[PDB]
Amino acid sequence: MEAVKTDRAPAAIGPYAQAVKAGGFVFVSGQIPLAPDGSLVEGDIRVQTERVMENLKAVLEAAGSGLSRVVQTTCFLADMEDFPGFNEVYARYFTPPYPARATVAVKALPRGVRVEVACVALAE
Amino acid sequence: MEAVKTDRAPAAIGPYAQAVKAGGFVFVSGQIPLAPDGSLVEGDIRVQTERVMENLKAVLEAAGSGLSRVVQTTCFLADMEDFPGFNEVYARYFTPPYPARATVAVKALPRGVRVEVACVALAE
Amino acid sequence: MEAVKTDRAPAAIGPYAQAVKAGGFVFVSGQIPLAPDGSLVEGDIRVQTERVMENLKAVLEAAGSGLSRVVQTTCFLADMEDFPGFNEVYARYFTPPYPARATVAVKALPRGVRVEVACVALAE
Repeated sequence: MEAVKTDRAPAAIGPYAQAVKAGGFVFVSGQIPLAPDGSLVEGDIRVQTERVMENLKAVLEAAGSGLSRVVQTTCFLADMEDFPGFNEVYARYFTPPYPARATVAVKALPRGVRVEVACVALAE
Repeated sequence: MEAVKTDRAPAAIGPYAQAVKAGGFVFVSGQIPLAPDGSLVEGDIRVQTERVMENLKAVLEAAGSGLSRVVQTTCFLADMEDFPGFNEVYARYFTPPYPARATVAVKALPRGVRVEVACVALAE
Repeated sequence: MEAVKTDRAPAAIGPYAQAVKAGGFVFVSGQIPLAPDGSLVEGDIRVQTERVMENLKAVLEAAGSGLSRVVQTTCFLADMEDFPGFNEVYARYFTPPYPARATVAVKALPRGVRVEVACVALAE
């Protein structure tokens, strides 16, 4: 069990790690639209989702894994209306065999953001 | 890694797999009230939860696993008033040792459905 | 695959187990502010979050692990405003390397509660 640390994604300031390596898997914390320097990337679903995706990418690689190794993702949206644009961008970063997915619209997300994505992947 | 593909459950049309086998586990995508052909199955929770259950059964089986091997489920409902009905049907398909569970009411689910359930089971 | 059972945490009355030991991990059910006897602990986030933590703790120990072995947690809040209080009490129980975390605000939780935390830990 070892924490994943990288300045390529938003720093984990608080009681959590960007990701954890354990038992053969990598557990990545929910990711939101924040550039590495903490700033809040704003825009429609497409813009925010892209930032979310890059963070995942950064966290996974830093852990010696990657997007192609993600087996499960949990996607929370602020509004189901935003699904299409979210899916279109989501489609860009994942590859066959795609990960198992669960998507739901929640009441609200950290910092009024529109999308948060957490996932689990295989390590190496 | 291996994507699970069965026609006895809604086909995964998009950037995801009905489920993926990896690290000794099976990660099943959130299942909703849809018959294998893709059609919406309407009705109260019981009718919908039964469809979701059948879908899980089909996917898990195709992965060379099953309902008795499920260790965790993430249950999302569109309204907590529906828990009683949901739980009733749910108890039919699971067996001791029962899966660990987390249940919540969310703002909205895919295609206006009222129940979505994702799970993790042991591969055989 | 083995279910975890303990009196130091709300008994699992239903189709689920407080936790399941499988494939090297411990899958813990979503815990809410219920004292072991089944009564509801009421108050602000701090008071309820604390019961939840104590619950998680009792279950993980009964499983053969602990709060220090937790790699992932899914935290559901009823109101996002409650986050700070929840985070302040969350930080008391977890230790570096902290778990991967995903936090979101949902429409409602079991029994009108304001916090539900589920997690996955390494078995010892």
